[PDB]
Amino acid sequence: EAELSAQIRYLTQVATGQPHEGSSYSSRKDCQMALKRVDYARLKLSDVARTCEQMLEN
Amino acid sequence: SEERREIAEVNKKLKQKNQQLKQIMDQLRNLIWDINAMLAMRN
Repeated sequence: EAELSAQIRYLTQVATGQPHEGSSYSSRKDCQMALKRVDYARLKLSDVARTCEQMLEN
Repeated sequence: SEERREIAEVNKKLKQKNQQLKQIMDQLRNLIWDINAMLAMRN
């Protein structure tokens, strides 16, 4: 009874009835763009290494 | 006269080598340009 009454009191102190307009979307978006930059560079490095192997292969 | 054919052999050899080097160089140029463009737009 003590714990649940205390937590209903604490929830009464920090309730607002408003849907919390904060977010973390933009940072996730920028992190996704950074990772796709890295992936693009990886594919291009694979292609350059493959042409180098074709040149050295003969 | 055979040394002329030797010259033609090595000429064809490094013709192919130079064209492959041009492809490697073009891909490096394009990767550098893409990296600089994509990193320039992030700000």
